[PDB]
Amino acid sequence: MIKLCREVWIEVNLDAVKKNLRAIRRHIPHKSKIMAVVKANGYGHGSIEVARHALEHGASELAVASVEEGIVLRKAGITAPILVLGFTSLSCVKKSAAWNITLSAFQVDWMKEANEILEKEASANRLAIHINVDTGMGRLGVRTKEELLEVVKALKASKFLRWTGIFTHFSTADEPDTTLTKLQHEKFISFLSFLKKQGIELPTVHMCNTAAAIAFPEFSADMIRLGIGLYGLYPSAYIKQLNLVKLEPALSLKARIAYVKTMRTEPRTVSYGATYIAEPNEVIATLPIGYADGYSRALSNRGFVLHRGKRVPVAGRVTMDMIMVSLGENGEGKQGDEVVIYGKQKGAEISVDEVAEMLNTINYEVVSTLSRRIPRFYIRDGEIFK
Amino acid sequence: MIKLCREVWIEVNLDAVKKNLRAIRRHIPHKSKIMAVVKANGYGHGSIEVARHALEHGASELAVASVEEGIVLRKAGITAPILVLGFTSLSCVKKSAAWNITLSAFQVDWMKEANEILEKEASANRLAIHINVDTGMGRLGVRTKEELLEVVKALKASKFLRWTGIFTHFSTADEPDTTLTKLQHEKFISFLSFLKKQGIELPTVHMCNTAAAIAFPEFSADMIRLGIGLYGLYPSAYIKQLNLVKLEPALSLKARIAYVKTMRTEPRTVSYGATYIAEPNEVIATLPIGYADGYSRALSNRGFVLHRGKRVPVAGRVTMDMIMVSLGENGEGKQGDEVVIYGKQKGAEISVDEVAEMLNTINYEVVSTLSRRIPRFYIRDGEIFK
Ligand SMILES: *Cc1c(COP(=O)(O)O)cnc(C)c1O
Ligand SMILES: *Cc1c(COP(=O)(O)O)cnc(C)c1O
Ligand SMILES: [Cl-]
Ligand SMILES: [Cl-]
Ligand SMILES: [Mg+2]
Ligand SMILES: [Mg+2]
Ligand SMILES: [Mg+2]
Repeated sequence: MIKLCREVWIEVNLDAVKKNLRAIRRHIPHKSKIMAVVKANGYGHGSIEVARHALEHGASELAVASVEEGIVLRKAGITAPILVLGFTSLSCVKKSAAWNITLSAFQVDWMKEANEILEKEASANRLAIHINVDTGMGRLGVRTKEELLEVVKALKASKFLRWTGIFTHFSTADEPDTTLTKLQHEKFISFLSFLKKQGIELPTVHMCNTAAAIAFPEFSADMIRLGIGLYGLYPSAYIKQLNLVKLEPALSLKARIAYVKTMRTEPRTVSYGATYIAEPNEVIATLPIGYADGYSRALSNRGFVLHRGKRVPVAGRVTMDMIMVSLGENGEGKQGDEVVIYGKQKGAEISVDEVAEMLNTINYEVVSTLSRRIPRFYIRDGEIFK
Repeated sequence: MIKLCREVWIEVNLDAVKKNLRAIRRHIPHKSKIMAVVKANGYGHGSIEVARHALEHGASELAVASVEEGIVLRKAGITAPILVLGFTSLSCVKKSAAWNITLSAFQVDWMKEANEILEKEASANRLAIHINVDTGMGRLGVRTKEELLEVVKALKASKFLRWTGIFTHFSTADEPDTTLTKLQHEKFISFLSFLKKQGIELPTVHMCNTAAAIAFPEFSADMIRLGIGLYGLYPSAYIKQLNLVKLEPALSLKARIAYVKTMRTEPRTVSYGATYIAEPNEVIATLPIGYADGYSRALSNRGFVLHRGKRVPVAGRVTMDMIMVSLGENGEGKQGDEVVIYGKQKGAEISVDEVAEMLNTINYEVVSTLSRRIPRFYIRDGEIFK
């Protein structure tokens, strides 16, 4: 059984991750590759072990937010292609080439200056580059056909750079009204056919996120980018309710009860602000998780955890490192009992989606804000490690 | 200047931290020591460098959330007392004793069992213990004077344990109604008096947090626990309004613009959900911070950042790693320009307190949820380092 000083931990089930990959693989066209998106520390699941498992069970490339995230994976021994999705400063062009990291760019000047850096160097390898086409997300990427062609010509003329992909991003593919998504797809195809008409051969084309891979598998082209779905979470209720792919949540968040007491004596005030007053016979359990772990303070007097298969409420405010929950007047319970904060216990469940609804946010945020001070354990073939 | 691949960072001004410690030292009784509270990675500031600086400029001891947090500080070469404020499992008693980490406890059985473990392992070090008295926070601690007396006796009969402190925590010391705080104080003093009448000599007594230290310096006893104030942030508007001590905020959060564009062509939708539509001559700047950094998704179409001394609004939804802001029609801004996300720029300021207000939370949560993937730089004697 796990031995911790501070008894709060994450369990990431890699069997579930395998099934999720397999479910998406079985759904999109046979020829289409999967790029596993493991940015923000694997959406809080741990980038390294999730990347490793994915590359073994259906994924061939990885995506991250930064060169630094890519370097973490390289240091763990991962050799698969790694794409940086955001902007990389020219000060890191040399480093990205040394570490065989693929960068996103979309500007003539960036291609030319990056090529110039490498030229000046004893550079025995070309830096791989994907071009980002902005078809409506309005975040990064080139937005016109004429500028796309100039960027492609600059990249091709840059002998120390190598074009290995071209992509766009869907901003509303998880929504019931598909009008903007169809316009984005049409625009992306039109830019690509424009390049082909110039005599240009296209590298790897990718455009789908989890939502579009599920709702528009016909858009999978050479490769999709599997994010939220890898972790067994749906990009929106609408996509989940389409019932096209069965995903299993990989993450659970657990703790052990640190102390249990009956509130016999006065004051029966609980936690900061004394916003909660216990009954004389009420049992309060203290748990070693708080808002610095990523357990939102807005769950003060609102959240629930699972203990012995039942939902028990957060009592009073969430503090930085601890919460208190009521086991009721008696609330049978002992120091050391296991509680589930996110996940399943007996027949009961508090899903990350339910937590996100309560907080008016999305499951993406709930998992990707889990602090690195919570240790992560991994389940593979029904056994636990790491 | 700073060179990053992903151009987002934190600056922690240790000159301000020094000035904050000095203002509390000058306010509380000369004889009272200061325990600097550096759990949760130094309230997201970085525990090591804040602890080192505090100990050079007035603090005598440190507090953390867990043994693991205390061990990080020992490994940094720190020799000062380190108290674990929360519950430590008996599985870590051996380890805590070896690293000279002080644990809080408050139950007879825990004391007796911890002593037995250390006996059985022929521990070359005694374990330092503080006793937590729960006088109304309802989180951890012993709640009756009779119970307290049995805990003390058990600790004292435990030759492998060493009593070095006794404390309580105020749940409402930062509020205008002082009734609860005065009742806690009175109860604490009554419990301590009970022990003395038994002839017990008291170790180091501490009860004040930042709030009580400012509003009730006469309760400073042998030592206070300086947390939020160390970082130049007040525990509540009310305490700040008392105007008794001058604190300077130590943390700022900055980025450089990753890309700038005029939204000449359609569609002019920005970010997920297409919740924002730009004008044809409107300038949109993209920044490498997002909600997995701890920049709340609830700032979507609401937050502000500083660019060239002026507030510019978040446009559309916050994404996992990036945000977009509007520089307005024909607005001036270039890739590489520095933006301040939390802090000051030219005449302007977006304080952590103002962000916390926007989000209906408190400054403690805003700073302590800043992801460790943001690098921290430190300013000391006016110059940067890491
Ligand atoms: C984060 C991200 C993804 C993965 O998206 P999911 O919605 O999680 O599947 C794909 N593409 C881009 C450009 C991203 O930023
Ligand atoms: C975190 C903490 C402190 C520091 O409190 P501030 O409000 O930040 O000054 C003091 N005491 C205890 C018991 C704590 O957990
Ligand atoms: Cl993008
Ligand atoms: Cl407490
Ligand atoms: Mg973190
Ligand atoms: Mg004075
Ligand atoms: Mg948060």
